[PDB]
Amino acid sequence: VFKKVLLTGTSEESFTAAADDAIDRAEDTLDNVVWAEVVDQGVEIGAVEERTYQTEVQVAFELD
Amino acid sequence: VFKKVLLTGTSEESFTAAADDAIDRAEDTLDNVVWAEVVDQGVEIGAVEERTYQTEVQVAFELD
Amino acid sequence: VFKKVLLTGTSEESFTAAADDAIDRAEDTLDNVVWAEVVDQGVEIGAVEERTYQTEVQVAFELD
Amino acid sequence: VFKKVLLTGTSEESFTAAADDAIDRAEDTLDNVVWAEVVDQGVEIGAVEERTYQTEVQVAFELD
Amino acid sequence: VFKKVLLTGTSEESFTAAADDAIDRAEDTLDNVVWAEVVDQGVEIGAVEERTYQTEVQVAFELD
Amino acid sequence: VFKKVLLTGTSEESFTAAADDAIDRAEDTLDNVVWAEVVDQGVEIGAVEERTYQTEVQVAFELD
Amino acid sequence: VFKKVLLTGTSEESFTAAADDAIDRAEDTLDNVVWAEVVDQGVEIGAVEERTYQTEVQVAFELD
Amino acid sequence: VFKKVLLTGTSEESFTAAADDAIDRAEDTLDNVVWAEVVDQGVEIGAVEERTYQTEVQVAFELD
Amino acid sequence: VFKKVLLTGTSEESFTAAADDAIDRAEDTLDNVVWAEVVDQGVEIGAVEERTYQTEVQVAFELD
Amino acid sequence: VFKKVLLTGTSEESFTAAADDAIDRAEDTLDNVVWAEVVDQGVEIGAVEERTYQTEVQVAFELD
Amino acid sequence: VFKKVLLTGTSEESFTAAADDAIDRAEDTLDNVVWAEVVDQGVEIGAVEERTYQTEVQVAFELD
Amino acid sequence: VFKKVLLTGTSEESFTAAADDAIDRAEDTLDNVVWAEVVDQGVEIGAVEERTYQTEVQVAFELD
Ligand SMILES: [Cl-]
Ligand SMILES: [Cl-]
Ligand SMILES: [Cl-]
Ligand SMILES: [Cl-]
Ligand SMILES: [Mg+2]
Ligand SMILES: [Mg+2]
Ligand SMILES: [Mg+2]
Ligand SMILES: [Mg+2]
Ligand SMILES: [Mg+2]
Ligand SMILES: [Mg+2]
Ligand SMILES: [Mg+2]
Ligand SMILES: [Mg+2]
Ligand SMILES: [Mg+2]
Ligand SMILES: [Mg+2]
Ligand SMILES: [Mg+2]
Ligand SMILES: [Mg+2]
Ligand SMILES: [Mg+2]
Ligand SMILES: [Mg+2]
Ligand SMILES: [Mg+2]
Ligand SMILES: [Mg+2]
Ligand SMILES: [Mg+2]
Ligand SMILES: [Mg+2]
Ligand SMILES: [Mg+2]
Ligand SMILES: [Mg+2]
Ligand SMILES: [Mg+2]
Ligand SMILES: [Mg+2]
Ligand SMILES: [Mg+2]
Ligand SMILES: [Mg+2]
Ligand code: NA
Ligand code: NA
Ligand code: NA
Ligand code: NA
Repeated sequence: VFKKVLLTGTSEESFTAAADDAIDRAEDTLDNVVWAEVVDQGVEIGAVEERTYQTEVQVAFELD
Repeated sequence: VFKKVLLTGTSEESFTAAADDAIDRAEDTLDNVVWAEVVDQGVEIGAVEERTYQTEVQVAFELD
Repeated sequence: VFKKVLLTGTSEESFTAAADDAIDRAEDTLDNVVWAEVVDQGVEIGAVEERTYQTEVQVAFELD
Repeated sequence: VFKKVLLTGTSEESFTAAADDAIDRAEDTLDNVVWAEVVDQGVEIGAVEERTYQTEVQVAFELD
Repeated sequence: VFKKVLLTGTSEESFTAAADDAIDRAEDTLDNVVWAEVVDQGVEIGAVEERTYQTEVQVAFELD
Repeated sequence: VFKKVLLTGTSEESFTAAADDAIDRAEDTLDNVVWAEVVDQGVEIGAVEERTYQTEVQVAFELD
Repeated sequence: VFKKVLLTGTSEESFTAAADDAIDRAEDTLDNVVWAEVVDQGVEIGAVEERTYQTEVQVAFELD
Repeated sequence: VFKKVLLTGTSEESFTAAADDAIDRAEDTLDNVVWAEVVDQGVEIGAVEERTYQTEVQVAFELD
Repeated sequence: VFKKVLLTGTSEESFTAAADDAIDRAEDTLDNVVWAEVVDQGVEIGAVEERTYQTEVQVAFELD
Repeated sequence: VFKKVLLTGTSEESFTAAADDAIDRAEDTLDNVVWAEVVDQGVEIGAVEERTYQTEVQVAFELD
Repeated sequence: VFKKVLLTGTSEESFTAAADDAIDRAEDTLDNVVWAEVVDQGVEIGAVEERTYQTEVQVAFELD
Repeated sequence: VFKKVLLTGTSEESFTAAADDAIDRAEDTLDNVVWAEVVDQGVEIGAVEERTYQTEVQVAFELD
């Protein structure tokens, strides 16, 4: 059985690095993370100083 | 990193109050709840006595 | 077996009351209405005097 | 010909009143606003003091 | 309030049995599981020996 | 001209048999049923004793 | 209250004329047909002699 | 950079001519219109005398 | 078994004729073409002299 | 690099067996088929004698 | 009230830089740009010399 | 007439480079490749040693 958690990673560099930010968080706290699917991307502009790229991913991990 | 939980709030009054019901539950159990996105709305009719409005929301909270 | 009818309710007060308007019509004419799913919401402005909220719902009823 | 503008209204009371907030802005600045379609709804929580309901609408107005 | 978890069940027999695999896992670890919605179906071919049917479901459970 | 009715069939055995349940109902009451399209699948768990698979189909029938 | 029926019109000439075919059928049998929304278009090729354009529309009519 | 405006053209003849109606309006008022994408089609019936086909397009134009 | 190829037909006359343009190409090169589904429509404006209507279709053909 | 082909398998038994029918065809003619994603399911009724379940899948295969 | 404009940025380097290209244009001409949502990404190949990445974003700005 | 092939490119560096990987493969084997549309992005984690970014694109090429 896989389960997925819906995480939004952030980066001031790129949408790929914001996806990695989410995946890195998942691998800090979960075992057997196996793949991630991008579900949305956006950029925070007027709530930060430097633009911050955001990549939301469903990160799947195998249960047991 | 944000994470989102998918909750369905209920109310016998309105779709706004059913969204609040979900958000109130999230804020009971999670820190740093930051925003919620409505993903579906419906009304339970023939499983309750009074119609019950249901609002399903992805509720985002900031991790740490 | 459930069947669904696609109805748009209207209200000059709110999207919840426009959903009820549809559901009330379904319960006038159908037996065993069991739940309704909101599929679209909108507001008529320049075809009415007062804005009229519209909530389109699939209303499900159990057959027999 | 109709044209549509994509506006997000806000309210601390309800999703209907946040839709009205957008429509009121459109009618302040545009002639012949004729209808609005809800395209998304959400609630700002951790960027405000009181929750703020947001309703994004495409507001259509007739050209000429 | 309901909450949903996004699980992918697997089976070497059928998409129905892969949905049951997910639901069985949810009922092992959660109380008051109430319904599941299929969100995607697929078949793993070249990472297994026998084809493995996969059914991804949002499984809803009532909170408290 | 074809018309479609939106029916949810149920089965305690499989999603295929729940699709047949809907189609069988349509053919009980309609002439010239010609095809059905699956639009959603789900499983009722905590409102029944045995899990009940549900397959919602648009069932098309030719008019005249 | 509006209700919508999901009809597929056909024409050997064009997608507009197939939409009219559906609408004409609705106006034969329903009062107060008010608008139709195109939901899908396709062409039957290998089940007919001449290609037949098909336009599926939700046709809305006002109830009473 | 391209920008798009969301326009609904109308015609009493066809969905192609309603798309042209929108595009003609855009080219009256904008420079460097480069392409248009159809996003919805419908027919107004009970608000006009003759049916009026409507084609909504995102019309893209190159900025500068 | 059916297989589908994703083709965009073009016409300077209409979206129906652009769908035919794709289908004609498929029937030039494939046997047993059986139906086509429209998946997108658009108009090329600023890359041509006369507007060119484009209709993208999945064209299905029966294998063997 | 993976490439996907869009195939509709058929079966008179079940949607799982119709998915296998497509996959079996792909593995007859392609090397390194690695997974398949279900994209639509339906049932042919009034063009056959016995109902025929149809499962459309994107079947992915690794190139080289 | 927020309003959004639908812009396609371009870059010969990356999809992140094409999103920035759009956002930079919006900030040249609009005050209080607050966030951008990616809605589509693509690559122009046979209309340019070097591939050009394109990122279409809805860019939101706060009105007043 | 354009035709599109559905390819998933991979890269251990970025989603832009995974889109290029697909496009490079298409240009190895097809003439007149004209543009590509991103349809999905994901990251393989637990089937590789280093994360591998995947970008699925419909790559369009002009026929003749
Ligand atoms: Cl989710
Ligand atoms: Cl429907
Ligand atoms: Cl495809
Ligand atoms: Cl828009
Ligand atoms: Mg930096
Ligand atoms: Mg988002
Ligand atoms: Mg009360
Ligand atoms: Mg729901
Ligand atoms: Mg009043
Ligand atoms: Mg509507
Ligand atoms: Mg107050
Ligand atoms: Mg939003
Ligand atoms: Mg076995
Ligand atoms: Mg999947
Ligand atoms: Mg049994
Ligand atoms: Mg459902
Ligand atoms: Mg003729
Ligand atoms: Mg169809
Ligand atoms: Mg005329
Ligand atoms: Mg519309
Ligand atoms: Mg001509
Ligand atoms: Mg297109
Ligand atoms: Mg048999
Ligand atoms: Mg289909
Ligand atoms: Mg360079
Ligand atoms: Mg695009
Ligand atoms: Mg490296
Ligand atoms: Mg994918
Ligand atoms: Na989730
Ligand atoms: Na219907
Ligand atoms: Na394809
Ligand atoms: Na817009």
